[PDB]
Amino acid sequence: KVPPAINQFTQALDRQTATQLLKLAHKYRPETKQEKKQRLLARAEKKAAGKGDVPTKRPPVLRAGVNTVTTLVENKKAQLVVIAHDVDPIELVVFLPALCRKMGVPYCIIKGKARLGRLVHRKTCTTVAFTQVNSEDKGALAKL
Amino acid sequence: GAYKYIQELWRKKQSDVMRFLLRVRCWQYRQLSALHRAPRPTRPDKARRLGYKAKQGYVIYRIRVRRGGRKRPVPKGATYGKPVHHGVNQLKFARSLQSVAEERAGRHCGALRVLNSYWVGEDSTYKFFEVILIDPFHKAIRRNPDTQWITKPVHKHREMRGLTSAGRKSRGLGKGHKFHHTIGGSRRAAWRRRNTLQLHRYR
Amino acid sequence: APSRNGMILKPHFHKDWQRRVATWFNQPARKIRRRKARQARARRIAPRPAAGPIRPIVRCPTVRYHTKVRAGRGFSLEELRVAGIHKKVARTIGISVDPRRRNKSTESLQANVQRLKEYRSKLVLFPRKPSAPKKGDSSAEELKLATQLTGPVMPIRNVFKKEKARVITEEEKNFKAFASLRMARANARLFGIRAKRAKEAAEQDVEKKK
Amino acid sequence: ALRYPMAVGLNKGHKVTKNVSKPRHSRRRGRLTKHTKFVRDMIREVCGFAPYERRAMELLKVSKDKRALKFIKKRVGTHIRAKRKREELSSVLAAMRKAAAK
RNA sequence: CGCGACCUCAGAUCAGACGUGGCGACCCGCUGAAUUUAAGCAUAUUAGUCAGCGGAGGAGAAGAAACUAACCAGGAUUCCCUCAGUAACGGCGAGUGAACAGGGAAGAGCCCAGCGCCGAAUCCCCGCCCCGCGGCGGGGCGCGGGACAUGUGGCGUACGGAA
RNA sequence: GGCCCCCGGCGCGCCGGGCCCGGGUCUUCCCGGAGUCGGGUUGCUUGGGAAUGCAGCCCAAAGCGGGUGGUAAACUCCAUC
Repeated sequence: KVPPAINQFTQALDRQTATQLLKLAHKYRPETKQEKKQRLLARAEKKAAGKGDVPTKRPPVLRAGVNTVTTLVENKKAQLVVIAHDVDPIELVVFLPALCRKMGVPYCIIKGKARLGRLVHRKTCTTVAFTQVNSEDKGALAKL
Repeated sequence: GAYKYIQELWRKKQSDVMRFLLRVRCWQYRQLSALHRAPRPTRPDKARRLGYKAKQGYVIYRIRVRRGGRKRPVPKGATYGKPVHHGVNQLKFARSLQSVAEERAGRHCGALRVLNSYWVGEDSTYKFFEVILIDPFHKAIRRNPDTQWITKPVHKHREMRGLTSAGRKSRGLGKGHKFHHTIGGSRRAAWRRRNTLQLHRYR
Repeated sequence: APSRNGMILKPHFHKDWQRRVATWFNQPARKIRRRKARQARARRIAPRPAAGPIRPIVRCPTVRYHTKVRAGRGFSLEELRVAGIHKKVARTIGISVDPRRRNKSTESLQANVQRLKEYRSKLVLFPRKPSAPKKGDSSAEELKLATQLTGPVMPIRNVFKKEKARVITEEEKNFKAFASLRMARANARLFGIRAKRAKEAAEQDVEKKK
Repeated sequence: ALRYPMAVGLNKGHKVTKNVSKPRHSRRRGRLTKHTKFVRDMIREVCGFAPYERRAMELLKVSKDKRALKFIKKRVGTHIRAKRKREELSSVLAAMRKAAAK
């Protein structure tokens, strides 16, 4: 018998619901390699044109690492949290759903750490979170 | 901070994850070696807290040790000598099981230098430690001035000499009125200078 | 196997004590070595003071020596703060610092730091360049002169009061000293038990006021 | 009679003005914080209690405190810790009953 | 079934690196007895010593206090004088035995994790182009490959810090 | 004291890399190291003695907390890290 805080990790999402979640994310993934470099170089060249530098607005994007996700959850700046269900030491995110329950932050248990990895250039990411999204997609967010 | 939650969790006990994932080692140290590399520090809490960074060049070896007293090795267990130096049942070794494990892993893997270790499980007749090890000849480590002290050869194999937090305790080393066995730097130095005569050139 | 005395001594380990020191024939050679090393480093850092940092005046521990002062470890942090010197700068301008030292009478700074700065401007912090644009100040006292030597250890031991001839006043004589000492000594030792039995008396002295 | 400086017992000044000081920053370590207490009080309910805590809670349920204390002492060791720990076992049992009758 | 990830886990005369072995005067971690002494003898003493094992360096271990103190307070480590054959231990017999204060030699301070903020801002490898090149580095072209969201770099560590 | 060779030497002149960073006052926010300390028990060791240090096994935490204040214990102040 697994304990309650472990058995919570087995009622993962419905596949098609996860598919809407991911298709939503793929318009939001952060900047990967060979994109970072080109955007930054073009921005360096926009410096001489006074239209863009490193400091300028970035539209809302993902927040991957566990430390960052937990920080913004406990500051209640999260509107959606995803959680990979198969994490090597389960104690990494055994507490997390309880935190989301404490602060009313929506959270979901998806299958696979590999998918969250594909959501960046990295190989795996324990969690991701939408803090805010583009208004035009706010409703599509809110339904899910 | 996530690591605060992890810390508090490991501080607490009476959850079965230990029982689940201790067998995951007791079986595999008997399927594969009793001393084998792990690919990730199972407690990224404790590894980092001891001093660790997943930068390239860092290893952990998880190792089993067998626990108990230490029966004095003599033929048929009857030791010749005056009868206070008998006794082979209840003897107790003079270093922490953690330290024994540390030195076992270190002596097994040359070219890797110890940094510390920590506990991951204890079944009934065992102890499941793991050791953080540095590769002192990888450029990704040697080009980092914060931690290159491991490069220089004064620390060649720290663990047998006993400089690491695992075996330093057994040195009886400390500060105060509770350590006058070692007020010279070592249990042997604080002796060898206190039981020398002292003959000046003028008496 | 005695005849008059009864005194016993240490040097006997039946496995020898010979195997420990006899060599003190170093002593003159060691003196030469350490003296030569001091010559060397005092030459290498020429203008900086011989014995290095200033040390602060402190009053020693237990009753046996609580009347004389001496050079402690270093200046403390709150006394430096009231002196208005940053901790990271004091050492560069050659002042000793040991934060572990709590202070309960900042008797040091009043003279020590102001006098030290006065001497430092008698012979100034040399500017970091021969031209002194705000990476060195008040070089006027190397423009005047320097010490082609240093000042050896700064003075620490000179203080006793003056003790004048005052005529005796009457109440001093009428004061009784041995009685004072004995009775005030017995007071503090009896202090607690008096409190206990005062409480004891008050218990019935108020239950009979109920 | 005419007052003269002699220090009775333990003093921290009988002749010198107590020159002021501010508390050092190493003595501050130990007190909680609004965030750390929060972390403690959430992980506590996430995990649960140890068997020795639960047994003492049941013995406080039957309310024989002079046996609950002995149970906590014989397991943790120091009467200081047992005294300070029975208080935390209460004020949690109290919360349980108070929020059940609610 | 098939494809593709992550995870675990394998072989390779794969690419580049590294360790063993000696000496042992001094140093460090273990093990560690008996002659002998008490006129006998086992507790003690010889002794945490010789023998045994492992591990280094030009010195090693120590080291910035979970310290001393009880004072009008000192303030990391080591070494010398001294405290002192003293406080204590002991078939309280033989014998064993420190420290703190004081005067000196020398003198020095510091760094992570954690909590935080900064667009992973970090690092390694490989191809090549320029200086150098018997301690393999400096710049640069790499729309080269990889580690790292299970935490790299900048700030900062109890002497408070940050905004 | 003289001559001739190779390796240092600290300043200078010169090129080039990268480094823009401090101090005060006021308001606000943050602040720590677990099967570890600690308790018990058995051995060893120590001048440490109702147990100095170290281990093995059993127990096993709290954070105005923890450790120490040389006789075990409860209460209560105070000092010290």
